[PDB]
Order: sequence, then structure tokens, then C-alpha cells
Amino acid sequence: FPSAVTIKSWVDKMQEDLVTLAKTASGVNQLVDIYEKYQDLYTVEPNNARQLVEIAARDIEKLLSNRSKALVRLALEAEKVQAAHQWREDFASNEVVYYNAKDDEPGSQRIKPVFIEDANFGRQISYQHAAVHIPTDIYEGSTIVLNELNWTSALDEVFKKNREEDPSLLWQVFGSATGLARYYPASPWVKIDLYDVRRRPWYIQGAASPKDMLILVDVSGSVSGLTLKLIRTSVSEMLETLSDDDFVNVASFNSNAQDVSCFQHLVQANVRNKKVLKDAVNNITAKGITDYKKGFSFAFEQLLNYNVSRANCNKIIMLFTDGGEERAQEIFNKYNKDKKVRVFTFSVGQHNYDRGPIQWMACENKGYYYEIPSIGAIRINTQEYLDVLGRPMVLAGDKAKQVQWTNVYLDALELGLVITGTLPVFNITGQFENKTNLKNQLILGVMGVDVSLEDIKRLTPRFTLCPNGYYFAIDPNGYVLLHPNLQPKPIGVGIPTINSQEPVTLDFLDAELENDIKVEIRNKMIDGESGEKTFRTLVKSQDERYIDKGNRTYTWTPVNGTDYSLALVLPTYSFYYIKAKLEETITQARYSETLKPDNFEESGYTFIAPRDYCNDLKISDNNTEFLLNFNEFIDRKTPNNPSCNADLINRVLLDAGFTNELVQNYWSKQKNIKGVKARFVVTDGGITRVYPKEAGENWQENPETYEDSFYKRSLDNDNYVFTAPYFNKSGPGAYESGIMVSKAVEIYIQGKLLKPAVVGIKIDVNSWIENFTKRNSDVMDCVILDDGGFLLMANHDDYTNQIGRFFGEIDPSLMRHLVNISVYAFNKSYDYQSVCEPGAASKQSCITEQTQYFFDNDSKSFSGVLDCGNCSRIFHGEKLMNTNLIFIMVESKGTCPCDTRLLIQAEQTSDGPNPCDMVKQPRYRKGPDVCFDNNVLEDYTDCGGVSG
Amino acid sequence: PPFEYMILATIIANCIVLALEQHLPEDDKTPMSRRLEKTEPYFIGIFCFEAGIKIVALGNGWNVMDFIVVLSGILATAGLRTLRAVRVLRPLKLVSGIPSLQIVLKSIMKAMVPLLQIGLLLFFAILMFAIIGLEFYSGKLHRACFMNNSGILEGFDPPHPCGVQGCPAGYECKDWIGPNDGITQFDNILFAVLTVFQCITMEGWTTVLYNTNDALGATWNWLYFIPLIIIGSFFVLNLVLGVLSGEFAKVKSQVFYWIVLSLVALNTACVAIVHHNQPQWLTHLLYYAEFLFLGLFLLEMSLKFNCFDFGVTVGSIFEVVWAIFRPGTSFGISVLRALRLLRIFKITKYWASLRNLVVSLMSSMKSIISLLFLLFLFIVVFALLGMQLFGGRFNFNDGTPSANFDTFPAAIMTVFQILTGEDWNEVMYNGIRSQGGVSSGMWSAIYFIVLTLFGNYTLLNVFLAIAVDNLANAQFEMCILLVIAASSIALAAEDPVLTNSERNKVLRYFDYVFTGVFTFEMVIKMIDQGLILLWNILDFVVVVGALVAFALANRDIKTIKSLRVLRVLRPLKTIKRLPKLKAVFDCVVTSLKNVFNILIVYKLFMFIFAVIAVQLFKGKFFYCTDSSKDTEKECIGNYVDHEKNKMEVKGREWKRHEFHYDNIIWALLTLFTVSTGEGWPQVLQHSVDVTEEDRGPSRSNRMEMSIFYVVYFVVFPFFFVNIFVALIIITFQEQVVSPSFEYTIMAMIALNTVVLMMKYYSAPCTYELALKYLNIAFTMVFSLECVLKVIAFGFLNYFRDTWNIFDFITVIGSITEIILTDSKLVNTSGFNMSFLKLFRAARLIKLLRQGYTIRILLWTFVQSFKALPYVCLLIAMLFFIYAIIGMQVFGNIKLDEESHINRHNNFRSFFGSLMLLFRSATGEAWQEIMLSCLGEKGCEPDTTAPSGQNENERCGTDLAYVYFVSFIFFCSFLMLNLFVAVIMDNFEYLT
Ligand SMILES: *[C@@H]1O[C@H](CO)[C@@H](O[C@@H]2O[C@H](CO)[C@@H](O[C@@H]3O[C@H](CO)[C@@H](O[C@@H]4O[C@H](CO)[C@@H](O)[C@H](O)[C@H]4NC(C)=O)[C@H](O)[C@H]3NC(C)=O)[C@H](O)[C@H]2NC(C)=O)[C@H](O)[C@H]1NC(C)=O
Ligand SMILES: *[C@@H]1O[C@H](CO)[C@@H](O[C@@H]2O[C@H](CO)[C@@H](O)[C@H](O)[C@H]2NC(C)=O)[C@H](O)[C@H]1NC(C)=O
Ligand SMILES: *[C@@H]1O[C@H](CO)[C@@H](O)[C@H](O)[C@H]1NC(C)=O
Ligand SMILES: [Ca+2]
Ligand SMILES: [Ca+2]
Repeated sequence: FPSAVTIKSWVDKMQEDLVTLAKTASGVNQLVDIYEKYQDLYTVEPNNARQLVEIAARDIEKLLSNRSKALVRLALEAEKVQAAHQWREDFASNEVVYYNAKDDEPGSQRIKPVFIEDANFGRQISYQHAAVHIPTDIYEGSTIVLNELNWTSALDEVFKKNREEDPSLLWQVFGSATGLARYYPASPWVKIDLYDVRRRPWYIQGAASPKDMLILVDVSGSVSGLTLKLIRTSVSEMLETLSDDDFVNVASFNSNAQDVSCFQHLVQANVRNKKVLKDAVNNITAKGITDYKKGFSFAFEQLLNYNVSRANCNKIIMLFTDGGEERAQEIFNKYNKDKKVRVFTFSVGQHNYDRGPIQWMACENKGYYYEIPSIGAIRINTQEYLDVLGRPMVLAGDKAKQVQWTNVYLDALELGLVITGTLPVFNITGQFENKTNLKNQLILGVMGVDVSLEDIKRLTPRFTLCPNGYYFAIDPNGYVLLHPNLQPKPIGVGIPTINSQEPVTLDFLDAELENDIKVEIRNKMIDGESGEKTFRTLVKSQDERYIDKGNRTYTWTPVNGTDYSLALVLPTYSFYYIKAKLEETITQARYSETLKPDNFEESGYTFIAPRDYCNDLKISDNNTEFLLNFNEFIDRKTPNNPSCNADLINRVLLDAGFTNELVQNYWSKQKNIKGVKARFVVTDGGITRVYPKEAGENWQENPETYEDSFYKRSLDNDNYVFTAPYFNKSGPGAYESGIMVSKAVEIYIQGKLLKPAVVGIKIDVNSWIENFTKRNSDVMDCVILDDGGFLLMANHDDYTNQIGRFFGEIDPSLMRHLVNISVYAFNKSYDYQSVCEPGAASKQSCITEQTQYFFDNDSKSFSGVLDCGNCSRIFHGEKLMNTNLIFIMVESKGTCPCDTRLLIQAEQTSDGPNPCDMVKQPRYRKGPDVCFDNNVLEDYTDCGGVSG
Repeated sequence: PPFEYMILATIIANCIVLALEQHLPEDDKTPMSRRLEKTEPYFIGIFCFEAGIKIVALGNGWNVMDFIVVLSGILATAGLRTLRAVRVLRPLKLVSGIPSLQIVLKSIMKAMVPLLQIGLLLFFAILMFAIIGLEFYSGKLHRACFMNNSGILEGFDPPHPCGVQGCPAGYECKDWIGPNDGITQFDNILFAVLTVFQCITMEGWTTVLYNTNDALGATWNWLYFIPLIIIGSFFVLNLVLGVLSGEFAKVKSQVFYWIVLSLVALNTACVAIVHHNQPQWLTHLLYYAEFLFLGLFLLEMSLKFNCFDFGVTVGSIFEVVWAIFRPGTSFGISVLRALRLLRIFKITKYWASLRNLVVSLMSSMKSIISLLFLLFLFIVVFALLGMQLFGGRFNFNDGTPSANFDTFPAAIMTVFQILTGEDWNEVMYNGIRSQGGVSSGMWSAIYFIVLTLFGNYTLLNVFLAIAVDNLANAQFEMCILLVIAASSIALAAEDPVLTNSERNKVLRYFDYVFTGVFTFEMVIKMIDQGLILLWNILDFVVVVGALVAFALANRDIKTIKSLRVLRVLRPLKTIKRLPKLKAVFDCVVTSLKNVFNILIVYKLFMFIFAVIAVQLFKGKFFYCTDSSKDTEKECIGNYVDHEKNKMEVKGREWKRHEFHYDNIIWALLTLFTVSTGEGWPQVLQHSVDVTEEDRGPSRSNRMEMSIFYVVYFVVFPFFFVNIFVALIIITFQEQVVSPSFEYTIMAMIALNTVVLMMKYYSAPCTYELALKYLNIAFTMVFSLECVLKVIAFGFLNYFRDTWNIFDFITVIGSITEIILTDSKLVNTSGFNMSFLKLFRAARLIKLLRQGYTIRILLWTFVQSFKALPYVCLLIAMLFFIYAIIGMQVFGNIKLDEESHINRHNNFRSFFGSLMLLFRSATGEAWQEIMLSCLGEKGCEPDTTAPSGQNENERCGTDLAYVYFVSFIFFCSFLMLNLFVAVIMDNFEYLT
């Protein structure tokens, strides 16, 4: 066992050699010197967070105001047009001209469109008319659908006018209560098509106010068999119509009422709770004798809790039975004397039991009655209660016409992540004389307009601030409207066992690492208020492998038009940015000349950032043709740039000049260094240059600077940063690339810290291991680790083969002890949007538990002895100065015959967190403050059986 | 005293209570059933009290039953197998309540002594085919090809076993549970006996034949199944009716009358013209005519089958008045006035004949009122037992079946259906499935076996009671004959599909020379007889049709084919040539003449029932493809189909059920199909669900419509059918040595049979070794016995007895099988010897008759085929003729699944056509076969005779109705004549 001082001296020698080599090869000091020596082709400008947040909030509010204006115009015109209709009973003489989608008949005539190709849509569209989608179960040519088509044909003019007013307008759709959807511009529909406009979340949110549904399921013996599975499917389909603003619970009763799940009260009815309720319902059995009084008393007690967070809105009881004679008049005369709770009853299955009492209790408590005799009726009869729930809304009048915005969901027509505005349309026929009031209690339909998340991302520029800074907007429910960790994939839940409906609702606390300060900020943002807070937090890198500590400043404000709240995350060293001031063409030409691929041997392989410089420049995701297009455009287009923003262009040309002069002045002096395999510089302009042109084909990094993990890691850290290579031959570079190092360039213009670029080298593994030897020693092994416990090399030459592997996956005992003595800290998270291989009982999406390791204390020397059982494991640990490396030496594991469970830090599939106790302490949220129920003028004299 | 009538009233009330409660699955009870359970002690209170009164003064088997009932009842309330001896058996004590039913029950139980002995033969004949099929079909029905490639399941809705055939479309087959959920297979002796018994009643035997058909090959399975239907059921059914008869044997103006007879001939025509979608003016005309006829009938009643014409005429006024205040359904009673068509015979003579017929009919009808009530009590008891056994257990994941035991009307309907013997195997499968499945629910087949055995014991005693009463109301030729047989043979070797092939090429010229010979016989007979100075007209029309076909042979695709059908009459001319066949035809014709009078009243009653059913149902049998729509206006477009767990998009169609009551003719056809007995549960299910005139059906909307079918089944098949056989019989009366060795050989062969009936699938290997060694030991013992017999009796004189010859034949065959079974290098998998197992499975054929089982039989003991079995040649000719007609007409229909004309059942080949005809004669889905052989059907492709047309013309005719109806009518009539001929054979023996 070597002495501590000798090991310290050895580590000092190694770290001095590494630091000196990196400093003299990467040439950071030269870059700083040149940046501070020019100081004339650019100016430093502030990045005041408050003004930026205010401007972005105003832009978002203006966009949503345009959308609201379009919605209001469409709804008013539709109401006026429908008010004047004749309801013709025959259409053979007067055919209806309309375009029916998903087509490749008497009563109507089709239309053949041109279907040009147009941008902002990934499909073929036509601006001459509007398409119509009629679901499979609904037959076109009947009186209802023909009348709907005839009176809705007048909306094409308004669709066209809205398009002309705002050319950057996506789908505008009118969802009829009949079942058909008319959307503009016309485009063909996407096996068996089960789409229905009355089940889409925007229609559900515009049809009625949030509710407090409580489902009662009769699980007596008489429901065993086909009617049991019919009831289960009906309950699942009914749950599928509930959003995150509604609160639901499921109960069952057979001579005794109980909850089918672990919840015991109303829950938030989000994706996790809905899945738990579905799984609980799909595992019930039928046995016993029905007792309506007990079940109804239990339901009424659960609807009168108020201890927990609720919607304080529509309270409805869904009774799923088959039939019976008990009426339970005393129960209804006891709890809802004033009839504040609607009761909906369903008769499920083929049977001959008495439906009398069921209908009576359905339409005595302001409810409705439905029949589900087969699987076909499940989908249609589980969505019709929103007609009943919407009567107070339509009776309210102009007060119940407010644009509402849905959660972020994937578009049904393959357009990406979108949100939808919503406005209900009321039947106003006969209101001139105010005499009908009989069929005017139902909405005609719901108007909607789509807003793509790319439109919102376009209003929050990010290239004027450092890659570590970003924007994010939040919901009153806490979900993120936009965030760097939001992806166009459905959020997973449970485990994917095999034997575009749900929205993408990702909470703010799940998008990034949670904290008490994070919770306080989220709570202050949800209710709506301005503020600003700077603190010290730990941030996870882009790759799910590293955690770094940095100072952040959170500035937030509410957007005034809607209930959203927008925040801007901005670290230190980022309040000031580089703005290039130059207008002479000679300098621009002499800076852009060093970008052609043929001029790369004497300047190094140059990458470009696929940024949006202007419309005429296409992004190809090739970077071999994008660079050619870019420099051909810059050599062809006039310098005045009539339609090409000059800030990005000037920045990229200035940074190209700086990088080229650095390569020519310094790197060309040393053509080859025995210890360095590649030299690279990555800058804020958006260009990465690798001195060894040859090294180019080994550069498996994203061309965009803002999406480089090592760039952000080096920005956060002050000293050098080592990046561990991948494992299990994830590509080329295990031995032909080397260990990557980086160092951020710090700049002082007038005493102001600036970090415009990073530089680094790819240290050759062979040279470093040879210097380390100065080998296959079976007595002891000495290893070097980074922030994350990833191996760089060892002394056994067998750990060297498994390069870039977690230290716990090979030597779990030492890793576990290091975690135990608090030299490494680890934090675990959940990735709700991750693709998972299917299990037993294509690929699905499921929750994944992610873990990362990082340095815990600031101490440098760590020595101890591991007790693995009837053996001694003496070791020492020293951390190298001015880097993120730690050198630990341990004795060979073969001497002590012990082996513990291996410690794995990888994409571990899981199913948690458990939501049974999550609902006991739910996250803070604010519900809508507008409700529409309990109107005296409501009719509710129509049951579901008298009509039959 | 009146103390007995109070007990009778209490029993009636308890029966009513038991008829009220219903059974719900999984320990569920209706609120009404709680009230019924409340009055349990009150009903048993006096049943225990009456025991004390009858025990203090008395200190018979009916008092034992009452004591058992009350003892089981008192122990039932202390807490459940004990709650069946007090509930389902309690209505039976009504019999002990009154002496009349006690005497009636003793009349039917005293005729079972000759019936139990002969029923032992049926069990012993069932044991034969159970053993034979166990050695050939054991474990060979466990591979059905699914090959989903996505869900490793599915396939065909009727699973298709592989065996050694191979599924045509592809696929491959893993382990399969079995044909009917693993219930209908020859695994062991108990399974084989049940399968043989359930196919000896002609229920699902075709499915069993087809399941083994595509697993072993279509070469020898018919040799196992056809005799099982002939020597198993045809003989036994004949035998039981033969032995049951063994005990049986030993105003005033004529002008006014004519006017009122012609007037009632228009009332029937007014109700026989009612049909769906009739013109509105016709509706108004009939509305006026009904009132006019009712008023006229009432007026002539005031002025004046007098009693039958009294209630029927009066009933119309009540029916019209009662329905007037409730617009809706109209049962109809006015057509019952048509019974006066019987009192018209005096004008056309045979009036006395109709008087004798009607007198016998009413006399016989009453003679069964007490036995019918006794019949209904057993039905009630069995329905209650089924409710206690299968009540609330048919709730399967696919939906509860229509024939369940949940409610008393449903249980009554199911018991009645099983008694009629139609689709009882399906209900037995459902009961076995409900009681646990094949693993643990096979004990519930006893209920259906016992009930089925009483269904035959039901008609047997009712038929016996009719006959007893009916007596009281009785006071170069060889060459020309051979050229016919050659032509008949040449008629069967054709391909209906390949119209132009080598066989037809060489057969056209054969037909030409046959027509030449026939016209030579023509020309030679026009000089001897001098034309005219009978079936010779039939011969003349056949020959002129052949000449015409030849004349316009040289348009010719459909018009000429109808002429070629006339040559199927060539076997008919054999009747005249054979004097022995002429006598049988003469007897058949005279039997038809003798019974024709009853056919007239049968047709009149059928017409009345059809007219009633037309108004009762009419246009209510329409339906839409998806259950959501209830009318033709809404049943349009496309809908999503969730059937069979597979989602698919189908179009909505407003269809009509295949058998309905839209017209009088359609109602007559449906009623005839019901009378045959096939498909009648489906008709009842369709009829119960009717709602309105032009609306879709709703399940179990009106269960009172089953009264119509109950009355129809009580009247027509149960009474009129056996009146024919009874009245035909009425017009029929006037025309070595050592005791130890003999005991050991008889007892040793008993062990061999027992050893024979223990082979079963998936047996342990040591079990198979023990079985093989036992077989070898028995074979060696038999060889030693045979060699001893030969030594002690002489080799040449050993074969002097038929029994000894048969025994020696098996022993040599047994040795040959034993030696070749093991073998070695001569395995010869191609030369798979199996027919020698017949000797091993026929050792019991000699083991039987320890006493005189054959003598116990009547038709078998006495001369069976003395001379009357000559009628069997007439049935074979009918089968041949109809097979030829079917090949010529329906032989080109394209085969497809989801239809009853497919690879298993079709008209393509002569033997396939004969198999189809036999299946229809026994009766499985002959109405479905007739439906499949209808017009505008697919056509099998004609590779020969190239042409530019693909569709051309649609094969399949609309003459399937008359074809099938006439075929089954003739088959039933010839079967009746065969039964009466067997009565001829044994007339001397029974006397
Ligand atoms: C907005 O509200 C207005 C009214 O406030 C509503 O307009 C009304 O539309 C209905 C048709 O849906 C018209 O009904 C007329 O009167 C009866 C009732 O439907 C029809 O007669 C038959 O009625 C039976 C049932 O009673 C029905 O089964 C049958 O199909 C009907 N038709 C037959 C037998 O031919 C009339 O036929 C029908 N009139 C016509 C011309 O068909 C009301 O008269 C309308 N009310 C007014 C004031 O005009 C309108 O539909 C609502 N908007 C939407 C989108 O639904
Ligand atoms: C509803 O349908 C009717 C009939 O098809 C439309 O009325 C006709 O519209 C055309 C076009 O303007 C006129 O030329 C005719 O004079 C109208 N009346 C007829 C044909 O009787 C009506 O426009 C349709 N409603 C809407 C909103 O488009
Ligand atoms: C739409 O919004 C933009 C800002 O996003 C605003 O400048 C403009 O006035 C609005 N209206 C139209 C018609 O562009
Ligand atoms: Ca119940
Ligand atoms: Ca049958």
C-alpha cells in the first residue's frame, strides 16, 4: 500500500500533465487573447430578463387574441346562418354540393379538388373549399346530415376570410352535434376509422363545464356474464371522456358499497388515475344481492366530502345496472332534496328485467336514461350525457361564450403538437320572437382553431442567449405548454405488456429536476403573478448521464389574455451577449470565403448550425448539402438581405472569421501532436471546426451548438470537463476517437464575464494509457473516474476494453462503498416519454427511472477499507485538481472471494411512482373559476325512455 | 271427508309458487323470490301435520314418497343437495292425491315389461359401436389448424381437424381440446357410449361423421356410421313399436244447406288471401267482408258440427269486439269456422267414411286427456329439476342461450324441445359447460339422457293408447331388362361440372345406342298392340323426350338440359318388368288410397294453422343486420361489426328471416318444416321476438307466442302422424360337453370384453403393456380352446356349425393380427393392417345371447326379411332417382363455407349426392340444404369447354322447394310402408 503523500504527488503529476497538454493544444488562451484584441467587429448588449419575458408574453397574447377573434367571427356567423333555415325534407331535386373526405350517391354531389402542396402542412391541401368528415356509423344522405351539410356550407366564406386575414392559420374546424366535422382547408382524411368529433377533447371541453363524476357499478350476481364485460367496457369508454379538469371515482355495490381501487375519494382524473381506475374496474367479479340504498348513500357521501381538492361543479352519478324493482325513493328524498346532483342510469346487456325504477330515478333527478345492449352502442351512448350537462351553459347565453384552450395533444391530421381554441355554438332559431325554448337547450356544435407549438416557439427566440437559458410556459394545472424536455411523443404510464387519443400532459416538476424552490416557483406561477428568483440548483445534462450544479435566475410573468404563465430561465454569464455591428461587404466576403468544403484542408472540417436564417434556405438534416446551400446563398443573395434576418448571419460570419484565424495562426503551427488526436472548437455562432479534417468523419455530434451536451457541461463548469465515450459499440470512436475534453472560453470586455465558445481536444487513449503505465498488475488496479462514475481506464488492461462504462457495472462493491461514504451523490428521476420494449404477460411508451451520479463534497482525499466479508479491501482516493476527474486505487478483487449485486446506471424501465398515496398529497393546482349548472329555466322533462 | 280437497288445493298452490320464482346467477335473488321463501314453513307445516294424522291410524309407495318429501323439507330449514327432494318432487304427489291418475299411471307402467327387455338390446347394440369406434377413433381428433401468425389462434368457426388430411388453405394444427369443446369424441368407453347414443337419435351424427371424415379419410367412416343409423335406430324404433303392439293385440232443406255451404267457402277464401304488403283497397274490402260475414253468421244462428259451428261463429263476435277497444295484435278465431269443410262430404259421397274418421278422431282424442295431464306433470317435474340444476348457470361470456332454465317458462320450453328431440345435444353441451366443462361437468349428461329416453317412452305409450281405442271405433326379357340396368348405371357415372370431358365423350354414344334400343322396342310394339285398342304412356313419353333431345341437340345451354332430366325415369320401367316389385308398388298405392281420407283433414287443419300463423306474425319477421336499427328507413349505410371479437366495416341490410309467415304458402312451408322437426327451435326464437308489423325484433318481447307451437306440436305430430300408422294397422288385420369347460369359456370371454373396453387416450405406458399382454394371453387361450375342439371333434366336422365356424375364423384372424402387430422389418407403413381388429371387437358378437337376447326381440327373432323386406328395393330406387336428379340440377353449384353446400355436403358426385340424401332423410338441416340449393348461386368453374363468358348463367334452381319437400314426403311414406310390411312379416309370430 503506497503512502498517501506519494499517491498525492503522482496524482499531481498526472493532473499537471493533462491540464498543460489540454491548455497548450486546445488553445483557449489564444482564443481569449484574439477575442479581447478585436473588440471592434461586435458590441455587447444586455439581455434584461424582465423585458424579454414581457415581450414574449405580449406576443403570445396577441397570437391567442387573433385566434379568439377568428373563433368569435366563425361562431357568430354560424349562429346567424343556422337561425335562418328551412329544414327541407327532400334533397333529390336540390342536391348538396360538398367534398367528403376519405373517398377514393343520391342526395348529394361530390367535389374533385386540385390538392396542391402547401407549406406549414405536411400533407396536400386545397384552399377552394372545406372538407367534411362523416363517421362510419353515421350514414350521409339522411335528413339530419343533409340539412347539416346544407346549412354549414355557408362557413366556407368565413373560413377563407379568416385565412386571408391571418395567412399563418392552421386547421379551423366546426364539430357538429350531428357527428360530422367540417374543417378548412380541405384535405383527405388519414384500417377501420374510429374517429368521432364528439369524443375529441376540445369538443368535450367546449360542450360542457368541468364535472365531479362518480360512477356506481352494480356487481351483483345477476350482472355476471356478457353484461359484466359490457359494463366494464362502458366504464372504460366513459372514463375516456374525462379531462384533467374533471374529478372522478369508481364505486361498486352488492349488498355493500366499496371503492374498486385504492383512492377512496375523488381524484384528479389525469392519465395515471384513469389508468389505475381502468385496471381496477377490469378486475371485478359479480356476486351477491343488489342493494341500491347502500350504494346510493355511499355515492352521495363521497360527493359531499370537500376535504379534498375538487371541481366544485357538476356533480353527476353514473349508475351502471341491468334492472330491478327497488326505487330507493327515501335515499333521493334524503340527500338531494333540492336536486343538486344529476343521476344518469344505464341499462347494460340483453335482459328482460324491469327498467321502470331505473328510468324513474334517471329522470327524476335532472338526469337521463341510456341503454347499452351490445358493444356497438358503447361508443355512442357513453358520450351523450354532455347534451344534458350543457343545458345551463346554453341557457346562460352570451356569458357562456369564452375561448378555452386544451392541453398539448398530438394532432389527429398528423401536424405535430398543437393546442386548440374552443367556442360553443348555440341553436338560436326562434329567438327573434322568443317562443320555442324547446330544442334551443342543445348546442349546435363546437368551433375550434389549431395553434401549433412551433408558432409559439417562433415567438420566443433563443439564439440571443446562452444554450443553458430557455423559456417555458405553464398551465393552471402545472403542465408545460413549451419546454426543452417536451417531445412529440405520448407520455407513458405503467408497463408495456402485450399478450393520438390521450394528450401530452407533462408537469413542470417532471420536465426537470424537482426542488423546494422549484415547487415554490411553480405555485407562484400557477395562480398568476410576476416575480424573480435567483438561486443555486443542480441541472441534468442533455444526455441522461451527468448532473451539474449551476446558478439560475427565474423570471416569470402571466400572459394577460389567458391563464398561461411564461417564465424565462437564464443563468449567470448570460445577461450580456455578443451582437456584431458591421455593414461593409468586403469583411463579410473575407469571412465567408473560409466556408466552402473544398477549402477545408488548410482550415479544418467545418460544420454549420441548421438555424432558420430565412425562408428561402431549406433545412435538410444532412449538413453536407446544407452548408453548400448556405454558402452558395451567401455568395448569391445580395448583402442587403431584404428577407433574411441579418443578426444570425452576422454572428455566424464573425464567428467563422474568429475560428478561421485561430486555426491559421495557432493550430497550423503544430500540425500533429503525439498525444492529441483531434482539436475542435464550438462557438455560439453555430460552427464546429475540427483541425484534423480527417477526424471529421468521427465527429458524431449534433451540428447545432445549442444541442451539444458537452457545450452546456463546459459552460456550467469552471474547470476542464471530461466526457466519457459510449459503450457496447454504439458507433465508431471507442479507440479511434479518444477521451474528449473541453474548456469554456471566458471573456472580459469591460469587466463583464462572457462565454462565447468552448475549445477542447480528443486525447488519444493509447498515449494517455502509456503515460499512466509509466500494467496488467494482478495485485492492484488504479482507475480514473469522472463526474458520474464512468470509467476512463484502469491498470488491468481488461477494464480498458470496456471503455466508458459505469464503474458499478464492473466493480459494484467499490462503487457502493464510494456512494456510502458520501463521495458520490445520486438523484433519480422519471422519464415519462421514453420508448420501451414490450414485455410478456412494435414498441410502446412507458415510464423509465433515470439515475445520475455526481460529486457530493468538496473534499479531495478519500481513504478507507472496504469490508466485503472475511477480507480486507484497502483503498485510497484522490481527485485531480482543476478538472472533473477522480483517481482511486484499490486492491485486486480476486484476493477476496466476494461478489455483490452489480450497480447499473442506465435507462431502467419501471412503473412508479405509486399513485395511491400520490393523491393523498396532490400537487397544488387552480381550477376554472366559471361554472354553469343549476338553472331554473332548464326543462329536464325528457327522460331517456319516454322518447323510446 | 273434504280434508283431502284442502290438501289438493295446498298442493296446487305450492306448485303455483314453485312456478313463480326464478334463479339468478352467483347467489343473487330477486325481491319477489324473498316473499316466496317467506312462506316455506306454512306449506310444510300441514305437510308435516298430515303425516301425523295418517300415522296415528295407519301405523304403499306414495306415503313413502310424501314422508321422504316432508323429512327432507324439515331438515332443509335447519341450515344444499337436500333442497331438491322436497321441491321438484312435490308436484308428483298430486298423483297420489287422486285415484284416477293413480290408475292411469298403472296403465302405462304395466306396458313397460316387454319394453324394458327390448331396451336392453339397444344398450347392448350401443355397446358394440362404442367398442368398435373406440379402437378406431381414439385420440385422433385433437389437431385443429389455427395458424393466426398474429394471435396464434382463430381459424374456422367450425374447427377443421387435420388428422392425416391436411388443411387446404395452409395453416398448421397444434393440440385441440376437441370437437364440441372436447365432449364429442371417442376417448374412453364412457365418452364413446355417449357419442354413439347421441348419434343413434339422429342428432348431430353428420357433424360427428364429418369430424372423423377429414381426420382419417372419406373411405370407411360411412361403413361405421350408416349401419349405426340403420341397424341402430331404424331397427330399434321399429322393434319398440312392434313389441308395444304385442301386448295391445292379445233449415232442413238441401238448397239452404248448399247455399250455406257455398257461403262458408268464401269466408275461408277471404282469410286465405291476407298477406303482407297487400293493397289498401284489399284491406278495406276485407274489413267490410269480415263484418258482413259475421253479421250474416249471427243472423243465420238466430234463424237456426253444430256445436263446433256454434262457438266459432259466436267467438268471432267476441274477438272482433275485444280487439276493437285495443288496436294492435289480432290472434284470429274466425278461421275456426272452416271446420264445416268436413260436413261437405255428403254431396261428394264418402260421407260415412268421414263420419267414421271423425268419430275415431274424437274418441281417440279424449282417450288421452288423463294421460296428457299425467304427461304434463312429468314435464313440470323435469322442468323444476332442470331449474334446480342449471338455473342461473347459462350466463356465459358470449350471452345466455335462448334454451335456458332461468325462468319457469324457459325451462318448460327447453324440456319440451328436448322431448321433441331436436337439438337436445346442444342443450346437453350447454349443461355440461355450465356444470364445469368436460373436466368435471360430465355428470349432467345423465339428466338429458334420462329425459331423452322418456321422450320416446312418451310417444310410445300415447301411440299405444290411440290404437287400443281405435279398435273400439272399428265397429328375350333378360336382355331388355339388363339394358335398363346398364343405362341406369351409365346415368350415375357423370360429372355435372365438366360438361365436355372424356367420360361424357364416351357416354354420349352409349346413351345414343340406349335410345336406339329403346326406340327399337318402341317400333316392335306398335304392330302387336296396334297403338290403342298405365305406365306404357310413361315409357312413350320417355322415348319421345329422348328423341326430341336428340332432334334439337344437332339455346343448348339451359333449354336442352330440362329435356335431359326425363331420362332419369329409366329405373322406373323396371317396376313393370319385375312382378315382385309390381306387388310392392301396388301395396304402396293401395296403402296411400286407404289413408288418403285422413290426409284431407290433416291438410285442412294445416291450412287453418297456417292462416292463424299468417295473421299472428305476417311481416314481423323482418330484421336489420345491426341490432341498433329498428326499421328499414334507418337500416341504411355502413356500420362497424364487432362480431367474433374482430372489428370490421359492413353495410346495413334490411333482410328477412329465411322461414316466415308473409303468405299462406310461406306459412305452409314453414309449418311443414316445423312438423318435420328440424329448425323449429330457431323458428320459435324468431317468433317470440316479434314486436310490430314493420319493426325490428327485440329479444323475448312476447313469450306467449310459444303457446302456438305447443298446440301445434301436441296436435299435428303427436296425434295425427300416429293416426296414420294406427289406422293402416286397423285396415291391416284383414289380408367339450363338460360343464366346467363350457362355463369357463363363457366366463373367460366376459373378461376379454371387459379388457376390450378399457383402452383410452393418454394412458400410461405400463397400462398399454398390460393391455397388450392380456390380449396376447386371451388369444393364446382361444387358440388352445380351438385346437382342443379340433382334436376332440375332427377337423372336417369342426366347421359343421355356423357359430363354430365364426369362432374359428376369429381365432385364426386373432393369431394373424397378434403376429403382424409386433412384426419387425415388415412394418409397411403404407400397408397399415387394421381390419383384423374387427375380429377382436367381434368376440363379443359371440359372447352375447347367453340366454336368448335375439328371441327377446320380435322383428329380429321372427323372420325379418321373409318377403316384406322387398320394399327396401323400392326405397333404394327412390334414392337413386333423386340422387341423379340432384346431380343433374344442383351439381354445378360452387362450393363455399358458411353454407350447407360445401366440400362435406354437395351434389358433385353420385356418392356425395347419396350421402346428402341420406342426411336429409334422417334429417339434419335439410331446410338449410334446400335454402343453399336455390337460384342465383355461384357456379363451379368449367375448365373444359373454353368460352369467353365467366358468369354466363347462375347455377342453382328455384325448384329446390318441390324437390326436397317431395323427397322427404316420399321417404316418410315409404318408411311407414316398410314398418307395416315388417308387421306383415311378424303377424304369425305375435299371434
Ligand atoms: C335548432 O332548433 C330548431 C327548433 O328550435 C330545430 O328545428 C326543428 O327541426 C325539427 C326536425 O328535426 C322540425 O320537426 C318537424 O316536426 C315533426 C317533428 O320532427 C316532424 O314530423 C315527424 O315527427 C316524428 C316524431 O314526432 C319524426 O319521427 C318524423 O321523422 C317527422 N317527419 C315525418 C313523419 O315526415 C316534421 O316532419 C318536422 N318538419 C319537417 C319539415 O321535417 C321542427 O319543426 C323544427 N322547428 C322549427 C321551429 O323549425 C333545428 O333542427 C335545430 N337545429 C339543429 C341543427 O338540429
Ligand atoms: C340550402 O339548400 C337550398 C336548396 O338547395 C339553397 O337554396 C338555393 O340556393 C341557390 C344558391 O344561392 C339559389 O340559387 C336558389 O334559388 C336557392 N333556392 C332553391 C334552390 O330553392 C340554400 O342556399 C341552402 N342553404 C345554404 C345555407 O347554403
Ligand atoms: C395577429 O397577431 C400579430 C402578432 O402576433 C399582430 O401583429 C397582428 O396585428 C394580428 N392580426 C393580424 C391580422 O395579423
Ligand atoms: Ca341484481
Ligand atoms: Ca335435428
